[PDB]
Amino acid sequence: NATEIRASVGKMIDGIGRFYIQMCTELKLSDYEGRLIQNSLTIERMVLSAFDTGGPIYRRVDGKWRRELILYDKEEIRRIWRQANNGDDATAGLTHMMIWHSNLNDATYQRTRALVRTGMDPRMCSLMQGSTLPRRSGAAGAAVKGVGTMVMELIRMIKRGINRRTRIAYERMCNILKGKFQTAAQRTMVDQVRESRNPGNAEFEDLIFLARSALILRGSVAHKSCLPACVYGSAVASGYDFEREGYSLVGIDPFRLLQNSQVYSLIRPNENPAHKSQLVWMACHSAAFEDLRVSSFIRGTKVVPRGKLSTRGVQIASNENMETMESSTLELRSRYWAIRTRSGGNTDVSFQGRGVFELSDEKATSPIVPSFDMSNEGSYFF
Amino acid sequence: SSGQISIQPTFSVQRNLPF
Repeated sequence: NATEIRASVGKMIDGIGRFYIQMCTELKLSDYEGRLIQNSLTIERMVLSAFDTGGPIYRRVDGKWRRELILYDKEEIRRIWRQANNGDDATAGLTHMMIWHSNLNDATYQRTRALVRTGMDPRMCSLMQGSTLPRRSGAAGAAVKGVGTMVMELIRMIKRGINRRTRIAYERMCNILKGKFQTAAQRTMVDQVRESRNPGNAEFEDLIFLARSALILRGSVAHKSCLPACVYGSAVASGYDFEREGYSLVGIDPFRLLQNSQVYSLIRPNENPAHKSQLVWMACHSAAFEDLRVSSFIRGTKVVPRGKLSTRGVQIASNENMETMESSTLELRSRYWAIRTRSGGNTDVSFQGRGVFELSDEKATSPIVPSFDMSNEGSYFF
Repeated sequence: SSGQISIQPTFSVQRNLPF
């Protein structure tokens, strides 16, 4: 059923587009200045804040880049937003940029300070997918969460308590948790945890176990290809009418869109452009914990590890100066594409028979199997 | 250490999953 699912999500994409365009028209930005992932970000956050303000806005004058610090009527923003979505709320839409931010953060940063202070092993990176993602996120917002993500929550919810309505949360938070697991025991053991009203160290210690079980017997976690507002704004402006032509977040749609995107980014004096593009690209598909081998395979070019990556973050801090600042064009194109999955595999070869698709292969017709016998460069982005 | 130990899979392909 390609009617609701493909076209209803198109309608949520149209909203973000339309809105971004309107909002650019207010700031009186240029074309080059609307394609600046920097400005796009600021706008996206202005909105999520207002639906739950001001921000950094970079301008282009003869030669150099000027940063403007601006503020907007928190309600005006909310007004312009609905205008774009037909006076609807389109929580999906806000939630979408809620993820784009997530997926960018799960790749720009490593959240160790928090894992340990919770009592999780820092080496449990690959399980913290969406730890940044506000609880306000929707139902299809939590499905993107890693097993480890859930644990850090319950453990804190439990840790402060064990140190009214709060109960329905805990059970559900576990049901979700449990719905991540895809094996008998895994599934059953989650229940043995959900049994205690005041679950103390008994649970505290047990879930941590299950956290580690997922390192081997992974769960089902959905991945959503969520592109920056500018990319959708630009697309909408170019005529693409997604609600009518359909769109996906786990199909070929997102890759294809990024095959024509003209996104620019601010880049510090000593930073490596190629390295910058890589980052953004990995946030566009939630590939921050993917096997570097495969990421590079599909990417088309080396996908260098975080340590060897030359960049500190895409957003520009108030500390820095503009004099020594310039901007590059982000390389977001990829070689092939792949069905962003949810499954963690089980039996060691996973996704037996599943392959990669050419960017011409619109339909999921002919699959391609990668052979990794090769001089690779690692598997752990972190 | 302080590094990764397993790979979270993002795509559907024939891939030995590292841990």
